[PDB]
Amino acid sequence: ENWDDVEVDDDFTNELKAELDRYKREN
Amino acid sequence: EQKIQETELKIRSKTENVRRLEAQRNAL
Amino acid sequence: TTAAPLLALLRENQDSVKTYALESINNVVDQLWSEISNELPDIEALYDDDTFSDREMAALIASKVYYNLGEYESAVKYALAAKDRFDIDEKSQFVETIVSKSIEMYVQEASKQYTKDEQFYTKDIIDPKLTSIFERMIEKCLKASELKLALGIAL
Amino acid sequence: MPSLAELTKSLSIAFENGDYAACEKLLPPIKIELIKNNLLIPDLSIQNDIYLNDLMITKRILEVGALASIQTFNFDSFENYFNQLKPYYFSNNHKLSESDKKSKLISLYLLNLLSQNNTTKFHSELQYLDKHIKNLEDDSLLSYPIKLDRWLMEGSYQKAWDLLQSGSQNISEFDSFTDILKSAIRDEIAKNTELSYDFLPLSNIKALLFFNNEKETEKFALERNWPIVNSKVYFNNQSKEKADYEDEMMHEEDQKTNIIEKAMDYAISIEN
Amino acid sequence: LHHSEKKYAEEDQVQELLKVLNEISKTTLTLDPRYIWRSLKDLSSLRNQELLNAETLCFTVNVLYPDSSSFKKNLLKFITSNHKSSVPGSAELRNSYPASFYSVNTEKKTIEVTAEINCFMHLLVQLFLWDSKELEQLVEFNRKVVIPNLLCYYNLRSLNLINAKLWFYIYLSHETLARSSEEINSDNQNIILRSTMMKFLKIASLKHDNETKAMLINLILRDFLNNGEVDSASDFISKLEYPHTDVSSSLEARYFFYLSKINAIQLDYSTANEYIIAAIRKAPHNSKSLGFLQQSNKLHCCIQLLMGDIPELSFFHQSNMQKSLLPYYHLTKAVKLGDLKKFTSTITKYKQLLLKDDTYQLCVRLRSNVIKTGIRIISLTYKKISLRDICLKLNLDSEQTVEYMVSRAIRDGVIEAKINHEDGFIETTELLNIYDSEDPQQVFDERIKFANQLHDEYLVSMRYPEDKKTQQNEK
Repeated sequence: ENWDDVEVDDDFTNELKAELDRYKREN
Repeated sequence: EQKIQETELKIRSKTENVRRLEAQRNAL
Repeated sequence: TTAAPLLALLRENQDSVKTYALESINNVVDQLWSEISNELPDIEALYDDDTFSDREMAALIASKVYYNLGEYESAVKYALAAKDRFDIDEKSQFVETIVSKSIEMYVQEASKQYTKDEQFYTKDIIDPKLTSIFERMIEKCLKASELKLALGIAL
Repeated sequence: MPSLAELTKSLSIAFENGDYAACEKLLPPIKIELIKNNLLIPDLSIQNDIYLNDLMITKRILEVGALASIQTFNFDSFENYFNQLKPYYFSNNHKLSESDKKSKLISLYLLNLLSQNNTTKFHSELQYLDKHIKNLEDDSLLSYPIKLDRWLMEGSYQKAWDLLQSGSQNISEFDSFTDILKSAIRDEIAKNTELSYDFLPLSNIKALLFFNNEKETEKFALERNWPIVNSKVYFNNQSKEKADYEDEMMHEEDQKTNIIEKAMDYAISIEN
Repeated sequence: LHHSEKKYAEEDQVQELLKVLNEISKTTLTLDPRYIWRSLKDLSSLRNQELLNAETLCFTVNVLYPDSSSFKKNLLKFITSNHKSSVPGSAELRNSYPASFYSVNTEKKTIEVTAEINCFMHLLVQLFLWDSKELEQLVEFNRKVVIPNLLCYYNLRSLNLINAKLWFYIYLSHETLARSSEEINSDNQNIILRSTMMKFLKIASLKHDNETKAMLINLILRDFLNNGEVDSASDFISKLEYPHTDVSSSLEARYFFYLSKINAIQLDYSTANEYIIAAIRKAPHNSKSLGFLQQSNKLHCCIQLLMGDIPELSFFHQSNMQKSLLPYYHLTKAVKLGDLKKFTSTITKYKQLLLKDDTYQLCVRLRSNVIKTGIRIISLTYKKISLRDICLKLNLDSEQTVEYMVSRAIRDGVIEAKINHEDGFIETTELLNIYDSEDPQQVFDERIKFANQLHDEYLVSMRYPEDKKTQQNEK
């Protein structure tokens, strides 16, 4: 396999929890 | 023999237009 | 090696420049024939000039233009304008071909004009330029002492 | 080269004193002397000659005649003298020919193919040279026309137009091609605004085409047949007759009839 | 010891020579000697190593030597030969037989055996030289002799295939000599080599030999790339003298490989994309053809990046050649993502690997393709996008730079959109819905033409290999 089947993203992995944190704080 | 040498290609060219169509005609 | 520097001198007016630039193309042909085909209109323009006396060498090169492209129809016409510039005894790949191509054109034009008149060979109906080159091969077969090709070509 | 017993070497004297128009008058009488000399064109008979009157005098004469046509804005005669000096550079690899005018005339040849808007021969001689790496990078003369065409197809006119106007190298001997090359950007932008832009104000197009006066914008719109309204210009996106070439392919009107005629011809080809 | 060694290899060489000698004597058969010569290159290459060099010495002694007496001594002088008493006149395999080249009729000059013997003699010379890798004076000595010999012979239908494989070694030995050492004589020697190729190609046009012109065009198109003359290659391919009928599949793949490199600088990738694909299908997958498939696949990946469209990435990882495809993997990633600093750092470290194949110069023009592809990607995302938001994603300079790049690609029909300055966004003019137009009908016509073409090509060779079954007596 190739394209995004291997490299995928390699970003915003552990930062997904920060999205819910900034929503419950800055609110 | 400039004209004869240029027509030497028709030796095997016309042969393919006979022997090939002969088997297709005989089988038909 | 490009044909641009040798063909760029033909656009000026001089006696020595037009001669030197034309003789340089006759020496190197098989290398430079790529760019000569695009400059062919400039080469054929000097053939119609009456004050230009080198047309025998110019038409000899212009005959090689279509000769290198595979068209033998126009290669025979411009080759006959060379006159003494075209050597029969050279026996090169260009000489042994165009002369042989003129024999094929002599047979095709004779049979089509034979029905109208049988005297066409004596009169001016047939191209006399093709007749002169046709008789040169006749004397060539006489030196080899062969009566089959001499009497067979006239049939 | 000082001239003593002949006027052939006197061409370099008149080159440093100016008046490039008179330098072209001395070219015909000098080239006649090169006809009687068989050393004008190199051949296999010449082994090594580092002295004059073989390959040395032929280079200096062609460099003066090539730069003389630059002042007179004649690009047809420039190609005649340049194509003669091109084989004098190298046949394949020649390391003994180096001069300040060597890389200068080669850069002028790249500007001539771009002035006539030809990308065929312009993309050829770039990769094929004596040195296609070191000379096209460290040297600013040969790399100047490279950045012009590379940024032209890239679509950035901000840093590309600066080299054609405020550039350092285009001032003295390279200013001849500026009157054309600079007119190529305004022609491409004019054709770009005819499609993606229905109408745009006249204040923006003055800065887009780099005009210092509004009279040039109105005069340029008349040549391209642009209707002018108040503080704006309109583009009707009017095309020419049919398109391109190659008849019966996206060219002549009523192309759906030929498609039906061609489709009915496949059944006959099967029986054949 | 050394006596029985020369008799074994020479008998195997004469056995293969007598097979092609009787085939060309009766009428004209050019098919059978050609199939034997294909395996002759492989059988002779392995045989030259065994029994040393002494197999070719007695072969020259056996047959009469027109030119070949002094040529073998020059080949044996460079190796500092020790005398084994190999002087001609010892071993005699003729002994007055008709298939043995009867000597009395040969010495009396009443018959001419030189035609088949001399043309075949030069073939075994270049085979032993390519095995030992001999250069300098030995290379120039052969080029000077062979040219007048080919001009003296009339080059009949059977004679055109003898030297057809000799021209390949003429150009190969000349290029290996230039790359080994550079001198002033290497440039003047190539001038005569260019004139020799054109004189023999023009003569072969009258004979209409399929394999002869196939080997020449492959060598001539490559010579224009090294000498750097495009105008010579443009007019050369316009004649279309290359026959597609009897030429081998290996010779066809080399032909389409040059057309992709020529059209690469002409800014037409429509025809060049088909030539690089067809060259892969015509090239064998065996080990000896791996050298051609390695260079051909490196060009295909570069052409797609020059077309503004990202190719299929599955070719890199699924293939086993990806070790050499690593530099091209980061080039597609830089153009697709549109990162400006990633593309500049990729070509800097891999410049050494891209210098050998001369593909680094094409990577310089990929700098424009990085932005042009990124604009096409962001345009296909949203139909209406702000002008300032484009410079934020690609980290551009200002709004005046992106304004020109969007309107530049629409000239060739790439973006297919319009820029609204008063509105403030760039609207895409592509509504799709081509099902109501006639555009797909034009493509459907060319697809059926490929079907009827293969049906006629299926009729080209069908009964032909079976034509000899009826005339030959069966059981």
